[PDB]
Amino acid sequence: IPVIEPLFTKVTEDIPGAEGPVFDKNGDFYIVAPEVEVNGKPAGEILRIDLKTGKKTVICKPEVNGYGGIPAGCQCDRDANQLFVADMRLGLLVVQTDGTFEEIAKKDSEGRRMQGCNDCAFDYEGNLWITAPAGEVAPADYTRSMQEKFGSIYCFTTDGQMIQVDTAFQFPNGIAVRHMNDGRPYQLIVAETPTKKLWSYDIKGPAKIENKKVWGHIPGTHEGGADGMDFDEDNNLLVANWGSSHIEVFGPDGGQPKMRIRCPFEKPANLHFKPQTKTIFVTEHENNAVWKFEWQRNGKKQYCETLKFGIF
Ligand SMILES: [Ca+2]
Ligand SMILES: [Ca+2]
Repeated sequence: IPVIEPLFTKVTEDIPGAEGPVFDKNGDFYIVAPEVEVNGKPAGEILRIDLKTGKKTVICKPEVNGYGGIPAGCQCDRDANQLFVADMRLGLLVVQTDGTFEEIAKKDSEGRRMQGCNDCAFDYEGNLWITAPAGEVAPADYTRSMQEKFGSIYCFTTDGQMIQVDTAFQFPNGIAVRHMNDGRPYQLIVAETPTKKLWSYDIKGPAKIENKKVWGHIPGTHEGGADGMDFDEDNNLLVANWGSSHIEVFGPDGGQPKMRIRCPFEKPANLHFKPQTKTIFVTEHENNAVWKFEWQRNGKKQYCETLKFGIF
């Protein structure tokens, strides 16, 4: 498998468990610090990063009734400049740029207790696909599916329903949606970290997924595996292989990576393209920092880059 070694440029440093890199509608950059804790208790943070200086600004430090959050993944909204944040302790959160936030759900559409989330991905229809590797949200005791298969997948629909679409995963992590050239969502990719697998489903409609399949295989026997992911404009899936020192590049049909990207660190966690560019921002847990490098082409437009009233 061909490996490239692009130049990685330092963006910012010292962010415990640096995760969920994301750009909002105004081009501002955000990162979440899930592993920040106070007195042994979760006290996760959501930060804005000044790309010109690397200076960090904590805009939100979510907590619900004394229970601190563990924000781990983000997606920017289209109709409003707000962030949808997967929180390992609080479920799904909607965070405004002013730092205020709201907890989306304590229970799912079936009345079942909500599970802590890790990452999410908006499809072009506005539906949010979320991975939930943690156990029940606070106030319940914190648990995570690294050893046992109790990780679930959710779809937070346009009509405000939090629907569980699948369960029994051993730490569902990264997640992405593949669209047809005309914009129709048709495939969901879900990373299952410890098992070194990438799972796929056919998206038949909002919160409707069928034909679960082992779509891709993540290299290595190291502890870790597929973490964050995103598609480039040609629908190549770039996957952060935590603990392998590489970002795997899968072709449209999956299977084995068709290319690997060597990182100057052992633990790449998550990534995100800068709108209209080939620039990919990467967070890593060896140094707990954020970097950037140039990929071969532009990223696939995120939902926040599309237009609700666009003609084409
Ligand atoms: Ca993750
Ligand atoms: Ca991303």
